[PDB]
Amino acid sequence: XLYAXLX
Amino acid sequence: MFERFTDRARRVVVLAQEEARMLNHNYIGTEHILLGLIHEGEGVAAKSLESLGISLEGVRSQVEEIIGQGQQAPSGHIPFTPRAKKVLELSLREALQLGHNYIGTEHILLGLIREGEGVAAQVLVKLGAELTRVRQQVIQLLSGYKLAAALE
Ligand SMILES: [Cl-]
Ligand SMILES: [Cl-]
Ligand SMILES: [Cl-]
Ligand SMILES: [Cl-]
Ligand code: NA
Ligand code: NA
Ligand code: NA
Ligand code: NA
Repeated sequence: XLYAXLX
Repeated sequence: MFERFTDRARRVVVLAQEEARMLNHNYIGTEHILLGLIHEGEGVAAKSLESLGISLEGVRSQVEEIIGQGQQAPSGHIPFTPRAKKVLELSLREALQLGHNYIGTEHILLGLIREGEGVAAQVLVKLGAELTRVRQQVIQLLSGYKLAAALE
């Protein structure tokens, strides 16, 4: 969170 | 925040990334969030979209016709578009405004509708699911079997 995937 | 996402809502994000990859797209946009919601298949969001006649293959076809298939499949994580980030932030806002302590597929779709201006929104309208109707279908499921399940 909040970039890509579950990040 | 992803810590508050249900397991199913986390799967939506993972599937959104797979859907972007299969289309050879280098960002996960709202259109891929939409594909992930449908692909997940079992939550409130998937049920609401199916009830309005929206299908996985129809959305995939529209994305290919609107954006175009990309040229090489990306590797690694695929970054969110700015609008997809806004939609995921709005999913948290939608849950908070309803008084909820979790983020489910319902809230991702509510956030997508609330933003209302990207490729997913364009595709939904073109395929016959007005945004206000998508929202209504979601809320009706929340008021029905989801509330029933919580009371039991
Ligand atoms: Cl998080
Ligand atoms: Cl299909
Ligand atoms: Cl959920
Ligand atoms: Cl959109
Ligand atoms: Na949107
Ligand atoms: Na319009
Ligand atoms: Na219609
Ligand atoms: Na209509």
